[PDB]
Amino acid sequence: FTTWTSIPTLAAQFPFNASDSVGQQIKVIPVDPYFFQMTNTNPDQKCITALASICQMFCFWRGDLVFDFQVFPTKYHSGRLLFCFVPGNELIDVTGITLKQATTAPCAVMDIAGVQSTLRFRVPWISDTPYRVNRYTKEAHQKGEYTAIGKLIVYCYNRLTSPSNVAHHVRVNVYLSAINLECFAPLYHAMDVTTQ
Amino acid sequence: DDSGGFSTTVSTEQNVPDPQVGITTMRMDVSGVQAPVGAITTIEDPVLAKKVPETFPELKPGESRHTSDHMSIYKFMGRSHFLCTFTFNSNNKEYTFPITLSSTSNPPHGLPSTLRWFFNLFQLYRGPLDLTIIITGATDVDGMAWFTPVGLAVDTPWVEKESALQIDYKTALGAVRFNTRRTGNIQIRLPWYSYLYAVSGALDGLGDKTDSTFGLVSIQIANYNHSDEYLSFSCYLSVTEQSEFYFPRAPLNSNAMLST
Amino acid sequence: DDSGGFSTTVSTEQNVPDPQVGITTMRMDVSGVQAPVGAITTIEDPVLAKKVPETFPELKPGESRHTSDHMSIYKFMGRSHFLCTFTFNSNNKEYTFPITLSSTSNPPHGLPSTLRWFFNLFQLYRGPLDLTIIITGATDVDGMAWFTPVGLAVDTPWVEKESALQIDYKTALGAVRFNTRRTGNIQIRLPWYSYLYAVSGALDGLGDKTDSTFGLVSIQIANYNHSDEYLSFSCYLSVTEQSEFYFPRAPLNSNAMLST
Amino acid sequence: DDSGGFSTTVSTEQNVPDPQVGITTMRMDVSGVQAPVGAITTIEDPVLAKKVPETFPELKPGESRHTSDHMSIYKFMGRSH
Amino acid sequence: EQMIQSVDRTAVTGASYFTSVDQSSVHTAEVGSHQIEPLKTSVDKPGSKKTQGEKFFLIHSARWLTTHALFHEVAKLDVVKLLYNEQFAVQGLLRYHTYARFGIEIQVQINPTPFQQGGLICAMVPGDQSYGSIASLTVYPHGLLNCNINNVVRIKVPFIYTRGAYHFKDPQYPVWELTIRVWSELNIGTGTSAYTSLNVLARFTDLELHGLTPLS
Amino acid sequence: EQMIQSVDRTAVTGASYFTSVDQSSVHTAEVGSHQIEPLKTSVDKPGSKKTQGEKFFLIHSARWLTTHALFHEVAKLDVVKLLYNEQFAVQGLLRYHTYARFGIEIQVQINPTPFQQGGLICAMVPGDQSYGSIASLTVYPHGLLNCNINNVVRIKVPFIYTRGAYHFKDPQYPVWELTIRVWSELNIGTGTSAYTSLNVLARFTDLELHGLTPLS
Amino acid sequence: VQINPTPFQQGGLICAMVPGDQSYGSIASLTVYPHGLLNCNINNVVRIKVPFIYTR
Repeated sequence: FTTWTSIPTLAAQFPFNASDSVGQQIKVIPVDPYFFQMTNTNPDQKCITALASICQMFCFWRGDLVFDFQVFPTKYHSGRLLFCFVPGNELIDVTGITLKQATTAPCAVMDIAGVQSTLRFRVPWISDTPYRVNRYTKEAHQKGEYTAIGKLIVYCYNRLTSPSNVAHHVRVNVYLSAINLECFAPLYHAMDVTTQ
Repeated sequence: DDSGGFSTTVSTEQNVPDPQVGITTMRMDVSGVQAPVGAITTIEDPVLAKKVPETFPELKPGESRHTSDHMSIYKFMGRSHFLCTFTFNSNNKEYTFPITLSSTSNPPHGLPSTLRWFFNLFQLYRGPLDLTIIITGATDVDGMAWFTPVGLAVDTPWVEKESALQIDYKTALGAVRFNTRRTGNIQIRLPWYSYLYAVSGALDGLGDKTDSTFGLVSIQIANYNHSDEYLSFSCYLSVTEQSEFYFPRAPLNSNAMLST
Repeated sequence: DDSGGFSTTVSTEQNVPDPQVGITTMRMDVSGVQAPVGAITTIEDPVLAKKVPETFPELKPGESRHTSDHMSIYKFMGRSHFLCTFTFNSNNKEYTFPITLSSTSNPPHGLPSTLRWFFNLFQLYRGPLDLTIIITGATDVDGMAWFTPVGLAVDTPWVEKESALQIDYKTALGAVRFNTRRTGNIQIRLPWYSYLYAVSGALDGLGDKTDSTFGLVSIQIANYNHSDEYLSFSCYLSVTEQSEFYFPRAPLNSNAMLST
Repeated sequence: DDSGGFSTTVSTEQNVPDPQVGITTMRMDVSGVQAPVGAITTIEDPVLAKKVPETFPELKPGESRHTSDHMSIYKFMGRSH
Repeated sequence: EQMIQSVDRTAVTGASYFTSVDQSSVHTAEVGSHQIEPLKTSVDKPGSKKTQGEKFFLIHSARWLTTHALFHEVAKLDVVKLLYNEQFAVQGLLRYHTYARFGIEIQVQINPTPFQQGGLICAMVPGDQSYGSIASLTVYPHGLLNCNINNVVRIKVPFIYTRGAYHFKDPQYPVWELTIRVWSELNIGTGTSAYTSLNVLARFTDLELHGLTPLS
Repeated sequence: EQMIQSVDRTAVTGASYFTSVDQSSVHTAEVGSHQIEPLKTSVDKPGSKKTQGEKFFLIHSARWLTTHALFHEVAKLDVVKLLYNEQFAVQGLLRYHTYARFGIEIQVQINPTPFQQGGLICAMVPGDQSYGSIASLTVYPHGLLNCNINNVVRIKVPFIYTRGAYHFKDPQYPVWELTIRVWSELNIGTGTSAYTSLNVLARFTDLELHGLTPLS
Repeated sequence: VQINPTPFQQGGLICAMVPGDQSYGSIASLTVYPHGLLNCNINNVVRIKVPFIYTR
């Protein structure tokens, strides 16, 4: 089953506007293989990823998730993003973290316009338990059992400078694969769109 | 080149199957003092996309503490998953159900929860399957089950009715004879008897009604019944070591995963 | 030292597991002409507390006259001990019980007499168990039992009711299919499928409802019943050679040892 | 690296003290038949900014005619101010 | 033919977790180098994880009286939660990391006059002081404090837990739990002090830290 | 004649800065040992001083406009005072120590569209932007940002100071001072964006820490 | 597959070879097939080579 899980497939889609302030949190991502939010209109469908199709058929997962951020600028936009990883779980009050406080956590910057387009953000396995449970079968929360190993924040590091005859925003795709993935204890479950 | 083409670039193989064993094992550190050049890349080039990713200093995960590898198909799908269930209502009747891999056929008349997920992960299936039926209900009931390949005469699928076939035609295809008092279970192979190379699940048109089904199992019961008692059969499929799987495919979305 | 500490004394290992084989064997006298220096000691020093005790002149006990060693866990708990019992009352019902190691759960909804004593002697349990169920009562009843790991969707524990799950979800977890006329017993393994390292019994709070249970066995019956007949199931647990036990612990007091 | 950093480029030393003795001496021509590649450069790169400049064919200045070196601090500021 | 070199476009820099991909790069400009001090301004060893995390901290102060009966519980304390406080130097390492894996070193100290008599027990119980027996507290890693013999006991334990690491911001259950029970009653004569003071020291050993995070 | 051993009276224990002299001592009671994980719960390297102190932190964000004239000062910032803040992970090492000795790594990033033109200078001035010349800022460790050539410069400097170390709680004067002056004006056409964003990254190198202290 | 943008445009495409049928599978998982990504900043030509995949 590593034939499907090691394929980077699209999970998210967010714009980087020119009308946002420095330090504003653009998007927050829960760090688990069960995350996807894309959908289609005709036909009505909920676009699964190749990693969330294999991992939904197990109880416990473990490994290093690899996020891939592909930008679509021209040669004339100019800006930076800050990709921060706050270790923890999928329920922490994370919106109070300022831009200067986010550099305490392990992070990485990215210059947008250049000859390369993709930054690969391999998240290390940080946990207190050796494995992490598929809790989405249940319907109530419980302190101690979780699905994620933290949340990933995207900041506006430098503003987006551009001329007048280009568009005033840059869109970023988010891909999702896994290295050193280990799953066991099978079940059946059909996932759902994380509406965030 | 055999076909007469020419190029100044290099063509490499994309998405090679089975790149890694899904158990924690050892084939110091993983990343180290050297600067990570694999953090920045270009995903539009299939040569540069095969670069190993690293961005942070790590070390080796060690070894796992269970022997088996749950990420293999022949051990995951070696577990027997649910196929169908049906009940009888009268005497001397005959029921017929095909094993259709097609995603167009929705359950109850199709593949349920886990088997619908698995047979739409790949394109081509070739090999013998492994059927287990389970009897629940009445006793002192004599029954007979046989297997018909695709392309031959058989009764109507998913309909319980009297049989229009003769006993010479049923027992010539190979049949088993059981009694519901003694066994309550039959674990039977299903042979790969087809005129085509392999069967597929994700098809439409007249290719959906020809190249999806590979076999067809039907059951006839006698000596049922006395006054008031039900009789229920349930079927389960497993996969064997003689079977093969080809060309991985995009998985089903969250609205096509359906169950009974 | 790695942590930077320093000391002028000697640190020794305290309470080493398995210091002696609990059978009478030979690995003259035990004590003799030499004066017993091990009679007087200081118990507050862990180095001096490891001294072998003697006070009186003795001799060797000899050898025992049975082959096995009853003081081993893998032979004591290899005997299958009682877990639970329950009865059915209607048709097409489903019963669900977890195997909870927690001492907070009192029986009947918890571990009874001998299993409650044993799983509170140590801290951590890791490995597969060994379940045997015994059918007593009616005949011509078809039943199905399956195993769900912790963290997944399943019906309510310790409650007999109709099942809210589908046949595609039940048979995808791996299930057995029996009939109460033919067998009357099922001896089935229970796999170690957890996302955590090991399960524990002596916990409170939200760690008691998460890290205590490891698995969950549920049974559904059909074809029951005719006019007036009862149906009773009884479960029994044994331990395997693949299982492990860690960190010995103070045993339960005489008011927590409870039974059914 | 001791601090844990990494880079694919080369870090060079910038503005090294005392690059030349400030007396005319000899340590043919200075520039010659070969085309001057040091005329064009990029000043934003500290590696390319260490290139020796030449644009015109020259020859050696020779030697000066006084012994001391007035461009040294210990002789300039040896005079009491 | 001469080659005119130009500035490099693509480069990857950073320090081991921040990765910066640059489409327009340049070489680094460094002046000087690292110098040693022949006349040092500080003669201790410099700070690290070993000298800041692995160091004894006072976590609790109780007092043992003559009115406490047999098996009375003088101190009942979670060890790891008390070390997770702002007043200790190990907080600066634990405030920013998420998970940890550690061993614990305990030192318990009392001070009786030799006209007093009595005893205590100091056991390290993992997780929970459950329904087990009080008279069987010598099965755990323990220490006996007798007013005639000693006044210091010290215990060293490894990491015992149901998961792979411990989460400080939202823990499941406490890893270790120290209890101090009255093992024999404190008896005095006329005029002798009817008390004795007690102190518990604790430190980490073999501290592993994983997953630095911005949110606390 | 047999010898009856007794418990030791005097002993010295501790972890490298806490020293405990005991008149009534006892041996340590340890159960188990240190175990490795064959199936690891975290695959990154564990936390230390290197992965927490030596890491890039965003310290300032400015914006360069077309209305700033020549030699206008876009950013004037003390480097070491901005890293001494609660929001960064290096605070947990610096809050408890007293003196330090360190090197600084600077990375300055801008993003123009290629319809803009102009230039900047980014010099590291130690101590004070004194009465010296603005036109001689290329004597310091500096970097030139041209909108046609590059968009990233990076500088590496050693420790330059009049004393042996730096005191964070009560400093004498700032060690380094980064200035960013307008070196050529920003010019646009009709419809082009009249701004560009700027960001400064900073980190320590070769961090020495001395004298851990309770008071902050 | 060939496109031609001016460098004042921005956007992207995907060009996947799907055998038989664009069935109920996910649109976000089209990078499992033999595919190619067309970005207006990077390239304008992708090329794919596939063998014969068929049930007969």
